[PDB]
Amino acid sequence: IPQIGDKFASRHGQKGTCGIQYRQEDMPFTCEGITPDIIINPHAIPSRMTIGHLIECLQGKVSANKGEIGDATPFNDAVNVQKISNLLSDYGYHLRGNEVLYNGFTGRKITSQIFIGPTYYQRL
Amino acid sequence: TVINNWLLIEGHTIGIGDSIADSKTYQDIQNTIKKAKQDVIEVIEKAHNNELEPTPGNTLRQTFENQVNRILNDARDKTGSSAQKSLSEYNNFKSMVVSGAKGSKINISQVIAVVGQQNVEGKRIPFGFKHRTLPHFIKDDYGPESRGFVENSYLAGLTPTEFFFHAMGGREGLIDTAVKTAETGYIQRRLI
Amino acid sequence: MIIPVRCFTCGKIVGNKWEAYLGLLQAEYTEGDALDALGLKRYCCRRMLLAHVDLIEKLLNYAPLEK
Amino acid sequence: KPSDLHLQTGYKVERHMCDGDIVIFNRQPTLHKMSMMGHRVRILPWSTFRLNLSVTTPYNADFDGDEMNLHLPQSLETRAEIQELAMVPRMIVTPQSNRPVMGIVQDTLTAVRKFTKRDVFLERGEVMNLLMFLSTWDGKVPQP
Amino acid sequence: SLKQRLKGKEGRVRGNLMGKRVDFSARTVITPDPNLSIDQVGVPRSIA
Amino acid sequence: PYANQPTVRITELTDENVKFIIENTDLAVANSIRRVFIAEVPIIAIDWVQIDANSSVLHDEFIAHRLGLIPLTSDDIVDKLQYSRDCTCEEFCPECSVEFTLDVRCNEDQTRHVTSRDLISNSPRVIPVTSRQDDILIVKLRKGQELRLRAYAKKGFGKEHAKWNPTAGVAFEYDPDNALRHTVYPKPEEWPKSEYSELDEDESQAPYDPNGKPERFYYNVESCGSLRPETIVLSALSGLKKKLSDLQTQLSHEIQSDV
Amino acid sequence: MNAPPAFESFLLFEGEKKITINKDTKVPNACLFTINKEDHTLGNIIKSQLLKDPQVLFAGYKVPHPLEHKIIIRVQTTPDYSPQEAFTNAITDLISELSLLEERFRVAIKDKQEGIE
Amino acid sequence: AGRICRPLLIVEKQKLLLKKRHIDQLKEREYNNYSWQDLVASGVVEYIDTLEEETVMLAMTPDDLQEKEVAYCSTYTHCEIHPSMILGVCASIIPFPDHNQSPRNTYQSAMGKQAMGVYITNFHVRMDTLAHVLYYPQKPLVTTRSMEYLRFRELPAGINSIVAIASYTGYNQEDSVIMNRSAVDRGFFRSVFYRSYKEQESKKGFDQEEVFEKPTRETCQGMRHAIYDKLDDDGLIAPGVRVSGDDV
Amino acid sequence: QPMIYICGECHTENEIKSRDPIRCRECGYRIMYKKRTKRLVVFDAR
RNA sequence: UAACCGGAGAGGGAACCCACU
Ligand SMILES: [Mg+2]
Ligand SMILES: [Zn+2]
Ligand SMILES: [Zn+2]
Ligand SMILES: [Zn+2]
Repeated sequence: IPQIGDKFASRHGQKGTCGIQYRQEDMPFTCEGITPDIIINPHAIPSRMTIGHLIECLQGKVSANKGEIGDATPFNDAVNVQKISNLLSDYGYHLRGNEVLYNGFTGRKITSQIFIGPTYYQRL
Repeated sequence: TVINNWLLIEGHTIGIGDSIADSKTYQDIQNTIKKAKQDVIEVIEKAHNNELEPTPGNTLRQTFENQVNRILNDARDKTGSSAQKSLSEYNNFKSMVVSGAKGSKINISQVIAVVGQQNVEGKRIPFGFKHRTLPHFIKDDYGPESRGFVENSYLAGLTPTEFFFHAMGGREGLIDTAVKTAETGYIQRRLI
Repeated sequence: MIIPVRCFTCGKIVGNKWEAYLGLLQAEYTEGDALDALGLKRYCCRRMLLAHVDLIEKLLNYAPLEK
Repeated sequence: KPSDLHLQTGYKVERHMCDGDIVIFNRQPTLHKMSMMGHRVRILPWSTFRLNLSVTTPYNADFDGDEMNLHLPQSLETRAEIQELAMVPRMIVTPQSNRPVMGIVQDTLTAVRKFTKRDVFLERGEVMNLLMFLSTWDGKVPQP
Repeated sequence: SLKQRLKGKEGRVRGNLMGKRVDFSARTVITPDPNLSIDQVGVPRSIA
Repeated sequence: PYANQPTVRITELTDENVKFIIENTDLAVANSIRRVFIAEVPIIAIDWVQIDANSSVLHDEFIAHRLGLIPLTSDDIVDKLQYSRDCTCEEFCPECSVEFTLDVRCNEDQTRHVTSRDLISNSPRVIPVTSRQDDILIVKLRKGQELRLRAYAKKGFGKEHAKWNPTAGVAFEYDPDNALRHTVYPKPEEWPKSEYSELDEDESQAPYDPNGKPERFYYNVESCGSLRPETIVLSALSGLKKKLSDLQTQLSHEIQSDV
Repeated sequence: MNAPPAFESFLLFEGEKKITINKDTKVPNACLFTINKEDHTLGNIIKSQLLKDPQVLFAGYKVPHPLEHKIIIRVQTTPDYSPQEAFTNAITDLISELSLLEERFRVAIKDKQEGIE
Repeated sequence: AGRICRPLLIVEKQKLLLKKRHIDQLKEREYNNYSWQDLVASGVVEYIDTLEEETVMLAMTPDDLQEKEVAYCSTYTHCEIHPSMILGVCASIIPFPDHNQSPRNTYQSAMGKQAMGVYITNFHVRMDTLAHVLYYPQKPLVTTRSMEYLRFRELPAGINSIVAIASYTGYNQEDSVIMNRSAVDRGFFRSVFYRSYKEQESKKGFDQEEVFEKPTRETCQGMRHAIYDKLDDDGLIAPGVRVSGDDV
Repeated sequence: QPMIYICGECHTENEIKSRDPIRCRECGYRIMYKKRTKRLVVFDAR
């Protein structure tokens, strides 16, 4: 069973150990019923410059809402974050992929908007 | 304990909205890099028609590469200054770097404005091929793009050539780290 | 190798929806519209009904050596 | 047999430790002398080492699969001298650059920066939630 | 040879005298935890 | 100093999901309402899997996992049954358990898809949810090999396992135009509207209220199909009553011990 | 390898009781009630009802550790008024309130299958 | 031998040689049996090695460089097939390397060998040492086109996950993650580990002879104190027997 | 007392006594397998 | 006209390569 302390990997090199495990009532949640799985580090992101990870998560949300497999070829230069935000506005969600999260303990909304979405992880 | 709980109530994220800038400053960056590129092409044409007067103490080639490095450093510094002037003060990048936790003002510049010129062994990228850095460029050209300057940002994406140049830089950093750790271990053992 | 029965986030029932998904893709609908026709509104269930790979057909294509 | 299980004063017991015992704890390579600190042992259910970011900061520790070593002294005087020399409050500050080395980790640093921003106006329920976690709290609410 | 057996890094002088194998020494991966004080470390039940 | 007068109304009802609105109550109470839907609602799920003979390429632990994650029908017999851990009987007794059987021999050339329909039940009030559409697939069986097993289903809640969590999804929210200003919008125009928002298309942002409380909670309860959502709410509230009653009795005895 | 079995979250074993009491010395008329093997799904609403009470000066709830199923509550109420009867009164008020929610929800759902129209 | 080459397009004029007729047969492959070798025979493309790459000029894009504009050199002789083809087996599954950092790309490409998943199709038959296999492999949501050429659509490694970029509890300061107990209960990343053992009995010149047999406490000597009830009569553990460490 | 074994490629059952060549009775196949134990197995669904 | 006996230390090593810090 995946316990705490196992090593989990993105597709961009952010190595991460499983800290703790809370129950589904204990994790936060959106206005709908979606609850997240992983809480990665917004301090890790600027140090590693994983803007590729940010674009990957946003494109993943776009492709999941669209119903198609997204293409992430490096040297395409035909798709960009502006077109992706256009697809987000087409599907009704926020232009920059942030949403409102709700506390699982208190119930109050989180003061800041929170980034969310799917990606591909691997345990090691 | 109490700062962790206040952070639990507050919430702190990073996102594309934080990493994106506005079109007017984007146009400022394109105008700045276009001015720098036409200026360095003017300097290159000056060296081609040999109006370049060599500085005493170094050759004409060294003077020319000093001129190129000075122009590119000034352009990159102006680009970073313009971006950090326009970081819009709601960026979590700005907030966390002001807190001093991680990252740097230049790291905002690479992630947002432009990567800039990358240097191998303290200079530009040499002509590994026959007087050319890549076969994708012509023979005997001294353009910043053809010699290792990146005109794009991380948000904009990179051409495969400058991606190869960034790979040059990253490999150079990694080999430095490895030999640094090994040699400082041996030296510390010697001192002990 | 098998479709999970439940959404990892939600818990909505998924196991029948895989064979239904194959039936609709054989009936030649665009897969997103067929997914909406099956009625998976949330993307956290759309992902598992969309990008599930099946291996058990290869495993059963192998002969049973333990008979 | 219970005749063997009978005890008298002066015997040696190889007993399982409980909370409060002093252990030494390090990471190879020991680049700096701050890299091995004494600590008090405590028990948590899931099976890994649990520790503080203020101890990771001198340890050069960053949780990407880095494992630590944990030695426990057997002799009581060795345990006492480890307790009274190599302990983290006793060696908060390094001699080489006369600077503190415990520090504050990045997430709590950014959070306390946004907390010490000038325009912070905190609700009574949240201040109520906050002032249990002060260990050295006097027990009286301050004026808003 | 014995000259090799002592001049080696696994030799008697270094790999067996300066640094030697010791018991009473566990080793495992770690996990962040802010809810305990800076002086405390939490260990697994099997280790204890 | 005393409790207010909250109000309850329901917009629409469907078998899979229900939608309702609560007013004049605390955000803490509403959050606990969502959590008591999620956690302690008792249902019936398969727990004890004995395997006589497995020759499928899927392993026995995997088979037990999928059997435990099969949902079941738990209308009122979950309230009739008692906890297995507390019921004093040898192994499982029918007062605290339900018996299931699954014997499949794929003897046909085509792959025989083992389905939730093929689970033989001991009590008619409990079946897989799918029976009373395509059945829930369990394992695809090649010709020649078989799978014979017995099972017992018991009563548990989501503090144990998500298989005993019956709620497929809760959508709990409030203040559709951030009038309480719990969030700060750097780009409120760029922020998309909520479906409960009544603000103008030009504004899309309610004015700040200096004096107010978060109110008018919207609830969307999506069941997994095991129970009716109204019965789920009633069971959750009943369990909350029981837990508070036990806490009251125990702490009253604690006060009696102190004095 | 050392996984906690699931009932460790909710099953109270022999040797310990649900509620323990300790009198604080930092401020008088302050009492600490420790609830064993239960979490914020009751902690939050008990502190909500305590904040609804105006007779308490300070209220507080905290879990000593998330993986240790336990919560403590420190309450310091006004002198002439006792935290124990305050706590019981808050709980029984919450009980009456949630019961009222329960019958109101039955009448609402019954209104729904008979038809709002 | 020993020279390393890659296929590149051949362009003579300002216009290329890879015509719509040829791409029509290539699209209607598996019927005309039109092959890559048939394309090489057509002479549209050719193998280019290092010295020849040194001495030839390249056209980076036919749609961008070979098209008529402000001319760079207008002496283009060869053209690359696709720039992403300079990547490798792990860099292919790396998404957005033009956005990522090079140390991150190198780290991720190294970690791709540690990326755990269904390694081979017939792992139940293939009895190897230190095998790992996940319950629920999934293809990635967003990827490059090269993955299904590397057969990553059929034998992937990992699960698409709903992550939340935030700092929620504070148990994730430095390179740490928090996870769903309920999903992990529902099947999220639950894997299973395989370890194989072996033994070769030997027959010698009657001095010491090894034979597979259940040891006996009174008969055999030098035994380590453990159980032997799980051991069968011949000395083999049957399949389907639960067993822990320090056991025969 | 003798063991019940499975040939594999024959998928057939045979009886094997100890200190005997490991061959199928009708084909002599060296790859050879043992049957599942008769001892009971249960699994809690966690 | 006969009466309470109890038994647990281990067995190679050496090289190469890979991985992680
Ligand atoms: Mg490290
Ligand atoms: Zn879902
Ligand atoms: Zn019973
Ligand atoms: Zn045979």
